[PDB]
Amino acid sequence: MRLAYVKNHEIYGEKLLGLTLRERIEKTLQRAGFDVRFFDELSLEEAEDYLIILEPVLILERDLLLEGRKILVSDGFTVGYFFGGDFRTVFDGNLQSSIEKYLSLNNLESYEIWAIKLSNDNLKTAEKLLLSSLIKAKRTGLKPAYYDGWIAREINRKVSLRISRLLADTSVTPNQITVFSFFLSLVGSALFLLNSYLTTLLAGVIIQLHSIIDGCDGEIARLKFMESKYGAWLDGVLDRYSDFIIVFSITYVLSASNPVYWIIGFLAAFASLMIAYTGDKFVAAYMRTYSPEGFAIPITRDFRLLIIFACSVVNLPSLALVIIALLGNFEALRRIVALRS
Amino acid sequence: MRLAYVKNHEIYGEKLLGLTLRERIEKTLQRAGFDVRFFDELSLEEAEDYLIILEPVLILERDLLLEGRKILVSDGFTVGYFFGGDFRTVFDGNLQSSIEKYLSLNNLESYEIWAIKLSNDNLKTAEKLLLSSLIYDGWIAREINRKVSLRISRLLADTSVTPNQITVFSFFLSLVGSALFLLNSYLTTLLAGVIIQLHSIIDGCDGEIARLKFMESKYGAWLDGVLDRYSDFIIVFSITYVLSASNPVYWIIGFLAAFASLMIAYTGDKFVAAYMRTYSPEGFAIPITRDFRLLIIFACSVVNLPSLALVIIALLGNFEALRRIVALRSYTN
Ligand SMILES: Nc1ccn([C@@H]2O[C@H](COP(=O)(O)OP(=O)(O)O)[C@@H](O)[C@H]2O)c(=O)n1
Ligand SMILES: Nc1ccn([C@@H]2O[C@H](COP(=O)(O)OP(=O)(O)O)[C@@H](O)[C@H]2O)c(=O)n1
Ligand SMILES: [Ca+2]
Ligand SMILES: [Ca+2]
Ligand SMILES: [Ca+2]
Ligand SMILES: [Ca+2]
Repeated sequence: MRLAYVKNHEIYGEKLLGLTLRERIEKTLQRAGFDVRFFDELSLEEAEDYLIILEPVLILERDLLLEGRKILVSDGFTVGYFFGGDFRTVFDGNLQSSIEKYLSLNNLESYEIWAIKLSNDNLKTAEKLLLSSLIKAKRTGLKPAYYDGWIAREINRKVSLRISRLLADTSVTPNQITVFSFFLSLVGSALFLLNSYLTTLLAGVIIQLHSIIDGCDGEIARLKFMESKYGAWLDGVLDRYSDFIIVFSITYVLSASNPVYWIIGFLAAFASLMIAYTGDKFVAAYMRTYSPEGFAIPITRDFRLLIIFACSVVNLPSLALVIIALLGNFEALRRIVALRS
Repeated sequence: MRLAYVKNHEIYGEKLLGLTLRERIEKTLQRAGFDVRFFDELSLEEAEDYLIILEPVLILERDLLLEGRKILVSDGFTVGYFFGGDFRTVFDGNLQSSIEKYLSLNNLESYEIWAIKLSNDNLKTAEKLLLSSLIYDGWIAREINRKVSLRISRLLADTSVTPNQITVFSFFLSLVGSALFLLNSYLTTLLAGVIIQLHSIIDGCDGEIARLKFMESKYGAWLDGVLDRYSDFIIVFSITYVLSASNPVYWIIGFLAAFASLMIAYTGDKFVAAYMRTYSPEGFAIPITRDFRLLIIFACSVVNLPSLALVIIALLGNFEALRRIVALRSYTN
């Protein structure tokens, strides 16, 4: 057992995006493999190692790892103390005194973690920072199946986080958002079938809306510690259905004009699925996140749906199929070659 | 460090399916996290734990785990001894005496492992058992296809052929089958179906040879799956393209059949990605895994109805995908 001692503060009682700051630090530390102990005066229990947090803080880091005794720091400011089990041999019943003693007996290195020390004034700042930590990127500490693409990170996340902020105060669950996001893709697909510029235009808009909202399910999940294995599975599986159904609807309509589009449609659908499959198969076989180091063709899902959007507003959904089919299939082949090395 | 002491025997020099029995026991124990030491007379080195194998044996178990002192047994027969580090406090330079001493000081529980004690006559028996140990397979794969592939892998074992080469070669066969479909004649459709089934069988050999010769790799596992997605797509696309000339409606059935094939694979691999365990339904599941899909294509092709295969794959495949979505709601998260 590992113990995390967190000094009580009146500000921990304030709610930030659905959860009190008290449960947030509690769950983050629990995730990190610590049994949590809130205290006013500290009585020491036996454990392998000790984490001590004296000042009120919001931890933003997601995959916190503490190996070896060190001082945890946020931008030069001490966030907490991580001592070894031998701290028991120094503790004298006074926390202030004991920390001074233990620190003098050692030379602890500083260790940077993403966190914000909390004040009565900077809670608006903490909200924005907490939201920004919800994105699938390396800076946050998350270890997903894949990281957000450029379109996702700089465009879609900007909108979805604003939506998730409003959803945080509700009882809406990630799975519900996932299903709703999937349903939106069907609305977009149905609009394509009506075969008119207006409905084609509306479809593209809704497909992009779907692309954005499909980020909210993951955001709320990470934001409220409601992540789940099934949720992760469902989120992905339905995205394959969406990609397939969207391309089918566009292909079916275009086939009325020229049957050749069946082939381009077939190739576009396959590409979309294989970009997903190559990445998820990598995770399955390597048991680590898929992430290209250098050159990669920007044809990840965030790009594919933006392309469908952009092409749809100019009434050329066929061009999106061509682009996805070409860029997508070459990217799939590229991954095969790149992984050989 | 954990040390595995294996007493030398003349039989370890014999070759079984491409590798000497000496190399096989060495590699198997290394996989299990042991440093191996072959010996005539035993001199003891310091280590966390000790594994002692006195009689010549071929280990068939794949995921051997040794936690806590035990005697390793195969059908009542002692295969080896697994002693704690405290064996150092008893060893007196004589192996027989030291083992006798340590065994009398303890009360070792027995622990069953899959293995066969080796002799000069039962090597044919060891070959069959080793081959059988190479095979989440569907019923068709396990009871039909494996029967043929193991016989092929047996011949491949004596060669320098790698798993990746078999995977790519298998992928090539699927293209030949697809090309034959495009020629639009019963004969070529019949030949196509046969090659698709041959492809299905040989697609088991890459995994067999990999496990048989300890040549498993992450990229190999990745490639094995990815190219099978390519094969499934190209086969269905090829059948659909020809059939579309008669009735364009088959484009829709083809799209649904291709999608189904890909999603049966994706749902399974995505499960592994999210749950980090093998996908395996406890009870009922619609038999439309790859071994079934390709047999259906084969069976329908010999009677010149490849269109029926698309319908069947499209129907059973999509319902199975949907079934998995609903079934997984149960015990997960
Ligand atoms: N219903 C859901 C949806 C996502 N998640 C989690 O969030 C991750 C996906 O985040 P995301 O939705 O922002 O990713 P994208 O689909 O936008 O690319 C999944 O892998 C899950 O870990 C969940 O737990 N339950
Ligand atoms: N070129 C290859 C092919 C398979 N393998 C391994 O063998 C497994 C596949 O076994 P298999 O080919 O007998 O059965 P299938 O999964 O292909 O139906 C892969 O998951 C790999 O662990 C490999 O390492 N390299
Ligand atoms: Ca999502
Ligand atoms: Ca989704
Ligand atoms: Ca294979
Ligand atoms: Ca394969």
